[PDB]
Amino acid sequence: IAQARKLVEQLKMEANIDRIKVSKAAADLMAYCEAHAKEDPLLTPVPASENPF
Amino acid sequence: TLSAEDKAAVERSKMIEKQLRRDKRDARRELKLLLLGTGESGKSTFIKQMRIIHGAGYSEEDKRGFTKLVYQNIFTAMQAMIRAMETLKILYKYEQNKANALLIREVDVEKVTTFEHQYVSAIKTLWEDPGIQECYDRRREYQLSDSAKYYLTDVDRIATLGYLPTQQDVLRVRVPTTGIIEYPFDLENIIFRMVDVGGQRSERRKWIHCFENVTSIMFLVALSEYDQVLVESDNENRMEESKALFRTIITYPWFQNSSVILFLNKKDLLEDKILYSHLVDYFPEFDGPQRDAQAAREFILKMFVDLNPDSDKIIYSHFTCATDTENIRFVFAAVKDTILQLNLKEYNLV
Amino acid sequence: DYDEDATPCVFTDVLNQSKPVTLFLYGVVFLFGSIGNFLVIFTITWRRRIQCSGDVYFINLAAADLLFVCTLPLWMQYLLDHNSLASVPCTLLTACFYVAMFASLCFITEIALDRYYAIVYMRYRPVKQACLFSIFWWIFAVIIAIPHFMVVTKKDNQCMTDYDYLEVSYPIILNVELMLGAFVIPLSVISYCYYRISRIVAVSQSRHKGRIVRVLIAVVLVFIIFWLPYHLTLFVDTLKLLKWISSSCEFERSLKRALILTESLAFCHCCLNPLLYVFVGTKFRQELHCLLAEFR
Amino acid sequence: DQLRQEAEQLKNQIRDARKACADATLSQITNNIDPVGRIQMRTRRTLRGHLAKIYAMHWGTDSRLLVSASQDGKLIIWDSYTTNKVHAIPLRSSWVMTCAYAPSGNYVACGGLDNICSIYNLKTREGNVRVSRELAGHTGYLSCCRFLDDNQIVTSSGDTTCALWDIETGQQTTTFTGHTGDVMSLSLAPDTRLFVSGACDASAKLWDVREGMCRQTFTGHESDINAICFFPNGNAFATGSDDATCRLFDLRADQELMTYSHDNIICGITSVSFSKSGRLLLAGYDDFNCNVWDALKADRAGVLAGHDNRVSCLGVTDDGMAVATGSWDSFLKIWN
Amino acid sequence: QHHGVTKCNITCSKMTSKIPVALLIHYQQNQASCGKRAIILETRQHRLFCADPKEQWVKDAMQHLDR
Amino acid sequence: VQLVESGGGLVQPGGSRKLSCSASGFAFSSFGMHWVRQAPEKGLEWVAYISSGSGTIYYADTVKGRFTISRDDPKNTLFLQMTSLRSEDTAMYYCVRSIYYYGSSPFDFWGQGTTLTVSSSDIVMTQATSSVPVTPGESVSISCRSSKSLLHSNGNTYLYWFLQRPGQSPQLLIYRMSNLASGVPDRFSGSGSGTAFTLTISRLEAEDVGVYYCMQHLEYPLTFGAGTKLEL
Ligand SMILES: Nc1nc2c(ncn2[C@@H]2O[C@H](COP(=O)(O)OP(=O)(O)O)[C@@H](O)[C@H]2O)c(=O)[nH]1
Ligand SMILES: *[C@@H]1O[C@H](CO)[C@@H](O)[C@H](O)[C@H]1NC(C)=O
Repeated sequence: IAQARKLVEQLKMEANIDRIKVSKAAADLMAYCEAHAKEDPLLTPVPASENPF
Repeated sequence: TLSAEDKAAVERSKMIEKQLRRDKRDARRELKLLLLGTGESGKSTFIKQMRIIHGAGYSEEDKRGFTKLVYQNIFTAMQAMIRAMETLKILYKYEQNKANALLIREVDVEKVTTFEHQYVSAIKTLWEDPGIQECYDRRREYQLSDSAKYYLTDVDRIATLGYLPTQQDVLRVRVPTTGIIEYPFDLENIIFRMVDVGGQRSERRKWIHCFENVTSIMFLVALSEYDQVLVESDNENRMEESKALFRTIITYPWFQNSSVILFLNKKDLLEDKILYSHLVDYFPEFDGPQRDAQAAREFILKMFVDLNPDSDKIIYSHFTCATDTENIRFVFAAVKDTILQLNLKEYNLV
Repeated sequence: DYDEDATPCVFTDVLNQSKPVTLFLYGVVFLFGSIGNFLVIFTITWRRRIQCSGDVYFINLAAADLLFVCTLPLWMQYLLDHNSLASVPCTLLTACFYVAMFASLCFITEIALDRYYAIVYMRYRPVKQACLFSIFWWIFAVIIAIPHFMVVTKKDNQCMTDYDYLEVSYPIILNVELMLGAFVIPLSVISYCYYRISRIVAVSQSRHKGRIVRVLIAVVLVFIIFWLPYHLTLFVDTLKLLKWISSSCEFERSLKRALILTESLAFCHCCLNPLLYVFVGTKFRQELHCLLAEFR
Repeated sequence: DQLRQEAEQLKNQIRDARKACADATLSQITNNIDPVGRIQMRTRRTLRGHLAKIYAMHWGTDSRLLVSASQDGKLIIWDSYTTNKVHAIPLRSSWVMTCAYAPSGNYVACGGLDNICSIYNLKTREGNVRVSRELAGHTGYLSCCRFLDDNQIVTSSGDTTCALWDIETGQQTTTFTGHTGDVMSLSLAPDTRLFVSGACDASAKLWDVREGMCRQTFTGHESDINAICFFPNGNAFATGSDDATCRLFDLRADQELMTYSHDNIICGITSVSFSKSGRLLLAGYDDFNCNVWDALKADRAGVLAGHDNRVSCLGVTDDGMAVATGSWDSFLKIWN
Repeated sequence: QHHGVTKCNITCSKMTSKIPVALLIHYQQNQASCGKRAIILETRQHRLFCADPKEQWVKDAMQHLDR
Repeated sequence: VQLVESGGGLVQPGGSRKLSCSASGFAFSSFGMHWVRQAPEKGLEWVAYISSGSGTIYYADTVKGRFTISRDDPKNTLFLQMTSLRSEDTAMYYCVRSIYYYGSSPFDFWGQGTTLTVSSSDIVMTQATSSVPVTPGESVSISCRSSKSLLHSNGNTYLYWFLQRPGQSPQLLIYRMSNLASGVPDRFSGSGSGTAFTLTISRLEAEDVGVYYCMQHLEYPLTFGAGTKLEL
């Protein structure tokens, strides 16, 4: 009655979105993970002097 | 290697552990009794009686606080009556009665708080119709609320201005509560607490595991429900629904340790209902005599006991009437004994 | 020359043959007791804090047993060589030894008594009163060992209580008090309390009652087996000291042989307590795993 | 009826378009990457102060304080460095199901089965915590809570709706409806502008906190999901489902990129959380051990073990420097 | 003290009355550990007899061995 | 939020004297109290201290064996018993409050105080200046040296900064050398090196004149400093 109209409306509005190449997003995520990889302590350990635990 | 300021923090944490251990010992004397059963079985009425027998907490203002719900009940029952009337396509004998339906049908149940003379006259005139009487006599199909006969014969006692609900009346009102209701009380230095899970309408799998290792399950089954069918599905048996629920309950591992006690209710209606209906028609298996309360009670109890997959759990049963007050006073005294002895606490016994 | 009715006997050979086995038993019981009581005295207080009366009693028991086992190398040195008496007078050694034995026995009684009161009547006493009861039990153990304390020390290069007190019944009274106090009362209390608890645990549904009943029967069968022979032999010696039965030298030497051997066996019971009481519990075993993890 | 066929046609259109977008898989790009190798983890602290199974915990922004919620009707605050206890607070409705900690360090939010999430003021005169706002009105059973500031709080319950509340006024502002199953988890973005919510219909949704309309819907799973969490940069999120197969979705390409799976596992998923750098995914299992998976290669890196029951909650500190685990044993364990 | 360590081996009961000094060869003193108040004397018969030191004859015997 | 004391008057040497500190309006069961002396011609002096639940009691060395403090939690009171009072014991007595955990600020609230008259090593702090002629409209700097490195391994410095308007009770200004107590305007800010800490009152305003007090808390017995008097 009315819920069907709302659902069709939402689906019709659900089309105007840009779709970028998957390759570009994957390259972005490789760049970001590579660039800051040094900082994380769980991946490259830390000397015992700085570590409070 | 410490300082002279953190020692206060150490003292604080020590004293908070010493505070926690008292509540540790305090919470070793409780037995949660989880109630279950399908709708309209009567789960709330047990809690209410229970409150009356020991807590004795009812007060005049508390009794007054239910009047609005009383009016809501009477109106929703009556509206169900009109809907059932128009559903089965049964002709009216009086022309005025046909008009008197529009004024009472499209009425917001929640908003109404009080009476005037118009609604009293409308309800009095509507009740008089023998069509309404025969529809009430055919209440099998449309599942009208069970506790409608009491109110619809005493509408004038409510229509007065100085209305104070009595002790008897309050036990039949149905109070809308979405959240679980928890009622603690104490007897003989043992604190009992019980919970109600009839108010949650969401999926069951998600919140059920929160009830691991409850001491006891108290199942409640209605006797008189057996012969109620629904138009929407060509085949409908309320008994089969409750049976499916019961079969599901015992297969969850969460309740293997807990004992199972199953109460039956509404025996009185059953003894006033069998006088013109045959159980054998509904269930072929039955072959005993007719017009026998004992045979039907024994058959129902036997079949529920027989529906145990494990076959290693001794399930107990009792027959009770919900509205009565002395019957519950005796059955609960019985169950207290037969549950307290069958429960033990380890206490480093390995 | 002519007439010599008196004929003394000697029993050096039986003493010489007996010495090695009791010496080895002393060594092994010391090693296992030391390595099996430190774990319980550590795992229940250092990390895991004290929960209720049971853990206080367990700690106090383990402590008494450790005190019992800590003296033994002194006797081991004293046996083969009797030099260096100046290090310590014997009085302290005998006192600590006997008070440790009596404290261990009285706690074996008390843990069962409290386990009886707790379950049937749902009584849970607070920790502080448990501490006071523990101190009372230690004081009772101290005050009941007074008769053996009067021992002459390092007199003429050897230490023993002189049999010169006017009363000729002093050894018999000591022996009878020791047997009566140390045997019938613990067995009676333990048997009665466990038998009473057994019916209640055998009626209710717990899904693992079997383990509980097997553990109880194991406890009573263990305690009974180890202590019987020693008390029967001491009883026969008590009857001998009353001179009712005829006396012969072969009887004396064989009685001494059996007595020393069964006395050496009897001490093995002390080390076994932690395996019988504490470790069967699942929680302690898991905490022991959690402690084996960190240090290695 | 024609509406149904039009909806089916639009579904075909969106499916074909997204299929057209997908050029290459992630594995093909990620072939020339040195692996992580083998990493082990040790237990540094054991915090033990509860009598019942633990349901939720949350780190603090300070990176030192943590708050844990248990069924005993009491929630307590721990100091992580030296294990001592600062604030043990009792709560009335003894059936709790989620906790949350304010970024300001002044409030603590807890919710449960009675449908009333009571907010607690910490720093007050007289040094005793009291209940500030008895926020109410929702129906069903609350599932989680996350502060956005010292004022706005999002809530999700079993009524198939998400609601935004204001603490001072005490009344609802915006409702995000449109689900059909039941919402399970929430996750705020670092910029605090967008959140995604996964329902029990095997469907994720991205919501716009300003306008109030669901921007994007994500299908794909075959069963109910249990945990959601954003990538640290804010461009993708990972999901854990009862089928045991965690999955990754990026926002911009509007499609799934990579699936974690293996044959020896059949249990559900209780918790999921990335690390600070973004290359590691800690997941929590019913097989009593949580697993650390590398993001870009789908191989394993080790195991954390030590529990007897299931792991109910995970927590990664903002510095990426420690991980807390809470399991159904009244124990909490900190790993480094 | 407690059983298991006992260094004396003679547990005599009956006191001897009178011995011919000629048959006596060796004089010992009873072990003092358990403190039994006896005295050991070995005769030419290679058997041992226990007496009490208060008799003069044991002093005469010790003088004879001393010489 | 109110503390009232009693027991003021004249006493004779060689006797006894009880002093009571009441407490109304808070969860008194979890507040470690102190006591503070103030001579009418000198600065401040620590007297004694009671912990929570009587689990710890300290005393100043100059007064050990003459006093005793007991707390009655069920009725929310605190008693100090004095015996053998000497001639130097005439002073002003203050009852204070303090709670110690992570991130809390001790010495928030001070009592009204009671006067008492009569008739008939440890870390020493220093003050480098006494009188300071104020200049309204500009900045002012106050300094406090010490005799020990107040920095600790955990990385915090236990130096405080007070204020005492004339004819009133002193309230907290700065705790732990960087923070400010909730209830003071943001003009205050303290910076210092390990040996010496300085406070910089920026943009002086009317009615800000008061006698200041450097206070340390490294190890008991904590002492005070003479402080400075602003004048114009
Ligand atoms: N007369 C009578 N009425 C009963 C009896 N048992 C239950 N009822 C009615 O059945 C209704 C059941 O209501 P309720 O407790 O809400 O059932 P629930 O929905 O399962 O919780 C009550 O309103 C009672 O009036 C009974 O023994 N006698
Ligand atoms: C038994 O004791 C006596 C008393 O001194 C001693 O002479 C004798 O050698 C002992 N017998 C042994 C050691 O076999």
